[PDB]
Amino acid sequence: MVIQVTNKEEFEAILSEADKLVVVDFFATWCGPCKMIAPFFEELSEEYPDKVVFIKVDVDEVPDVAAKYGITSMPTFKFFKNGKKVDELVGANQEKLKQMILKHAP
Ligand SMILES: [Cl-]
Ligand SMILES: [Mg+2]
Ligand SMILES: [Mg+2]
Ligand code: NA
Ligand code: NA
Repeated sequence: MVIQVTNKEEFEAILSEADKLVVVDFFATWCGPCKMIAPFFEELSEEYPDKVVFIKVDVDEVPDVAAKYGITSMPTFKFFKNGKKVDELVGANQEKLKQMILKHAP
C-alpha cells in the first residue's frame, strides 16, 4: 500500500516516527512520467512492506512540503531513515528506484 499524505503535519510525523525506511513519491497530476511509474510504486509497496513505508505527496496539494524538500522535477523519490534523508532519485527510472529501495532496506 502507498499512503496518500495530504498535509505537512502528517508528513513530518511519519518521517520522525518511522523505524522503517520511508520512500516518498513527490508527484504532480500533470506529470506524464509520474503516471508511468505509479503502478510500479504500488507493486513495490506490496512486495516490501515489512521493511519500507511508501508515501505519495502531490506537490501542488502539499506545496509547503514540496518547497521544504527542494523539489524541482517530478517525479522525485526521497528516501528517509531515522528522520534523515539518505538518498533520492530524480525521475521515473524503474530500475534505479527498485535498486535504491534494495540498497537502503536490505
Ligand atoms: Cl541507508
Ligand atoms: Mg490507489
Ligand atoms: Mg493538480
Ligand atoms: Na512507521
Ligand atoms: Na507502505
